[PDB]
Amino acid sequence: MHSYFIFKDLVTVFLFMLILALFVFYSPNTLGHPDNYIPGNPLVTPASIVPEWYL
Amino acid sequence: AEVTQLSNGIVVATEHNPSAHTASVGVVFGSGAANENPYNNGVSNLWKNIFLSKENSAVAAKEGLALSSNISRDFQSYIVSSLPGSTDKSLDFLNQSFIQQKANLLSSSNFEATKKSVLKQVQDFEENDHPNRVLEHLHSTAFQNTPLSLPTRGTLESLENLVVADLESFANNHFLNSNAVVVGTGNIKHEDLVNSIESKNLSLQTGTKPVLKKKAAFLGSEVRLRDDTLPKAWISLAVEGEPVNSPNYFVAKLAAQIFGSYNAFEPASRLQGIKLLDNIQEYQLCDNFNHFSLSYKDSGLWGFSTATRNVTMIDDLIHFTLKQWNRLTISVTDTEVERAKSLLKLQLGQLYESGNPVNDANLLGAEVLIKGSKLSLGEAFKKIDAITVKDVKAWAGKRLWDQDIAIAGTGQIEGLLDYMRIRSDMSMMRW
Repeated sequence: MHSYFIFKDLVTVFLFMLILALFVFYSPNTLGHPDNYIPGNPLVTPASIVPEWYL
Repeated sequence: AEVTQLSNGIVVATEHNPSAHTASVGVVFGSGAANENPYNNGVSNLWKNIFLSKENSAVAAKEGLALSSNISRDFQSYIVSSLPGSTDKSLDFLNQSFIQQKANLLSSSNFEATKKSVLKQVQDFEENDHPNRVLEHLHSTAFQNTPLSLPTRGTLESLENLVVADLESFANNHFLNSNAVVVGTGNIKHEDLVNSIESKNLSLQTGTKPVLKKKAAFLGSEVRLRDDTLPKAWISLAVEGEPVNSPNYFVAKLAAQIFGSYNAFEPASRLQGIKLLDNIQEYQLCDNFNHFSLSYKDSGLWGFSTATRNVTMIDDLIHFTLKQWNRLTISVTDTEVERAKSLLKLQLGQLYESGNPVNDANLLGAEVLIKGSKLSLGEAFKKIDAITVKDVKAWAGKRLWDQDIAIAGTGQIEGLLDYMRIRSDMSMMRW
C-alpha cells in the first residue's frame, strides 16, 4: 500500500478538496434548499416539504 | 619483484617465486565475454572448451603438462602448468597448438563433441546453480543493452547457432598481438621465459582488436525469476561500484569488507564484529550473505548476495542490511574500519598468494593487461592503511546514498516487496 496507493489516494484527495473548496467558497447554497434560512414556525407550511437532495 | 617486459610484439609478465615447484607459462588475452555481440555470445566459453578438449588434453598430458583456462567478464586466459624443468616444452606446446594452426582443434569431430558438452554443462548451470545464476542475472539487469550484459558462459538460445566460422572470426578479431600478455609464475626466472620466447618466433597476429561503440552504463533495474518449487530465496542487489584503475577502488573493497561474509551454521561466523548480525539473528533472517565488490574495465558492482530459508521475512533482511549500508554514509566509526583494514589485508594476501600457480597467473595477466605493471603487495598494504574514515564516508556519499540499485532474485521471493520501497530504503530521514 505504501509508496504507490497512498499517492493514488493523495491524487484523488487533492481533487476532492479542489471540488469541495469550489462548492464551499464560490457557491455554498447551490446544494441546499433556499427555505432552511427561514426560522422554524409551526403555523406555516412551505407548500412542498422536500428534504435534502440525497434522501 | 613481478617484472614486465614488452618485446617487439607481445608483452611478457612474470613473478619468480623460487619456493613453489610447478612453473606455469600461459597467455592471457584482454577481451573476455564483454567483447562480442549478443548473437555470437558464448564463443569464449566454447574456445575454453576447445582448448580443454579430450584430444588436446591428451596430447598435452602425454608431455607432462596440465591445461587450465578461465573466462571472465573482461579477460580470457589459457594456462599450461608444468614441472619446473619442463617449461620450454610447455611454451612450445602453447605455440604449436594455440598460436599457429588450430585445424586439429576445429574438426567436425572435436567441435561437435565439445559443443554438445558445452550445451549440457551450460543448461546444468542454468538449472541447478542458483547463486551464480542470480549474480549473472544481476549483471544482465544492471548493464542491460550495453555489452557488459552478456553471460560469461553464454546461453543455450545463443549457443545452438554457432559454427566454426564464428570461432575463427573471433580468433581473428580478439586473439591479437596488442591484446595478449604472456604470463609466468612458479620458479621460472624472467630471462629464461623471455629467452625461450625470443628463440622460437612466438607472435600471434599484427593488428588491433575492434573497439566497440557502447559504454557500460549502469541502469538501475529489477528482475525476478520466481520459482516457487525451490526451497530457498536467493536474491542479490548491487549499486554501481568503482571500476578498476579508479582511485576509490581499495575504498570500495574496504567498504565491502566492513560488512564482510556470514554463514549462519558455522559457530565461528556468528560472532563477527558486524553490527548487522545483532539484527539478523533473532529470527534467523538469512542463512548466508557476502558483500562482493566487482570491478570490470568500464564499470562495476557493489552489493550483497544472500540466501534465505525464512521466505516470509525477506523484506526485514533487505531493510536491515540497507540501513546498515546507510550507516556508512552517516555514522561509520573507526573501529569497524580498522577491523576491515586488517581483514582486507588478510583477504588480499590470501588471494594474491596461494600455492596455486594458475590463480596467480590469471591475476598477473588481468592487472598487467589493464594497468601495464602490476602493483606490489607492500604498496597495496600502504594504500589500504592510508584510508581514513572521512574517505569512506565521502565514497559512501558518492556511491551509496540514494543511488539506483539493481536487483536479481529467484526462488520464493513473493515476500520481497516492490522496487520503490527498496529504492526508498537507500536513504532515510535521519534516524
